[PDB]
Amino acid sequence: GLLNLGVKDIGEKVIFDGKPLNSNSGYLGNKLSVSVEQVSIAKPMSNDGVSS
Amino acid sequence: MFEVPITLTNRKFAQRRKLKYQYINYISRRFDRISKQQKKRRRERHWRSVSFEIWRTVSSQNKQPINKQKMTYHNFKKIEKIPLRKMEIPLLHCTKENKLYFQSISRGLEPLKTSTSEVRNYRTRHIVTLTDLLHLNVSRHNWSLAYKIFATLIRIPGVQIKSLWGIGVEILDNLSNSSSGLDFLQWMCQIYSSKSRSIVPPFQTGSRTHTAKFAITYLWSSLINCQKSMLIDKISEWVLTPPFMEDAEVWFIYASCHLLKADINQVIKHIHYVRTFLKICLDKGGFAVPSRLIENQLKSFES
Repeated sequence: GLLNLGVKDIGEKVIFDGKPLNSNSGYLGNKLSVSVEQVSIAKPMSNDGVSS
Repeated sequence: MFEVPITLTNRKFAQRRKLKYQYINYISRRFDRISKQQKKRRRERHWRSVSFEIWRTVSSQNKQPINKQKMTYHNFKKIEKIPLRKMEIPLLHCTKENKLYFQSISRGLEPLKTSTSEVRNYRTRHIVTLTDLLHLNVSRHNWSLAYKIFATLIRIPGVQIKSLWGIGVEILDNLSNSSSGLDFLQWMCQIYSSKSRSIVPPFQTGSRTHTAKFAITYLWSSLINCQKSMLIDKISEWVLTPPFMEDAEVWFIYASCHLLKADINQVIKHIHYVRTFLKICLDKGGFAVPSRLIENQLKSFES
């Protein structure tokens, strides 16, 4: 499907915490990698209030 | 003499679990010391890991190494002596029976009455006999009586549906008069699959993580209603409304739907199809020893 191909194009979103680790030092901290994987669309469904 | 299928009780048992886990915490606290409330019970019970198709276990190989004596007499009684006293305070507020209960569980004795055994009373002792006669009649293949039992049971305002395999086999050997088997199964599934603590699960449960009973039982048994054939694209369309989609075993149910549809380029796409879900069910789970058997079958198909 297009979406699962579409999302595959977006790829990661990277941000750095910036913790020095205590090795000036070129260490940028932990690397967060944010990317989606696959997308699905549920058919229209009616849950009744809460309680699933 | 069998597990009861109603929510255990109100009574004492809470204050007993109080005493128990409170004292537990005082001893384990002073124990890490020397090694250097519903909520107290909650944190306490909390910080702890909570040729055939075997869900193989996790065996010993990268696990751990050996310990050597921690606990002489004179040194255990060290860790024991203080928390037992702090216990002497709220022990002063619980009841005599539970004073003695805590006393004995703390000496390391073990009770020989059960929570069922001691929860006395006209009504519950009657339910106890009702459910016994249920389990007995079902052992006896006396499906008729059995059924009567089950019906008077669930009629009672106390029983939660923890006795479903009760019907799922009972109504199953009762072709006779009642919508049945799959009726119950997919009913259970449809009702208890959404939002719409103790006293729980493996064979009952709610959403967000998996749900043995109703799910897998209707989810194969309908594929057995297709061994009734020699339906499928229905079972795989509404199987094909995931997600929990980590239900790897249901991935194998899906691949099974495709091997049964496969039994011209249509049949190709069905065998391509099963080839896909078998490995997307290498997700993990762990089935089918050699998939090369499934695949030797798929080559008998490839003919």
